[PDB]
Amino acid sequence: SRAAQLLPGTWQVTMTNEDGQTSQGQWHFQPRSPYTLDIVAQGTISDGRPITGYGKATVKTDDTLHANLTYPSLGNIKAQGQITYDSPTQFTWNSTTSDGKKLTGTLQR
Ligand SMILES: CC1=N/C(=C\c2cc(F)c(O)c(F)c2)C(=O)N1C
Repeated sequence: SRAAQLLPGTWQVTMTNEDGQTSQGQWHFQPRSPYTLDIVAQGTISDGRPITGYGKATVKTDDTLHANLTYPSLGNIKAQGQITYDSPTQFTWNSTTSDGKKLTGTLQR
């Protein structure tokens, strides 16, 4: 998977959520196997809430992975979504939180 092959390391993450907030931060990827990478998440939401999270991305196809994250700094809510390749330096994030809220964003280098 080319997508999985590009992901190792640090990406700048920006998101918007359903409540009209934005977040800025990073996702750090660590490959674990040919199909899997671990994630650690750090950032801030526009209302001041700090983001501390972690999770795992699993290869689905050449350009798509499914990722589950959990966020101890956000009352342990979770997020499940797809990481899709856009370019060697950009991925897109489309997910739903465990509160049923839509949460999308981008990964950039
Ligand atoms: C920037 C950023 N926002 C993240 C998560 C996140 C952002 C939000 F705005 C949420 O409402 C929420 F539930 C999770 C994340 O992991 N990073 C790195």
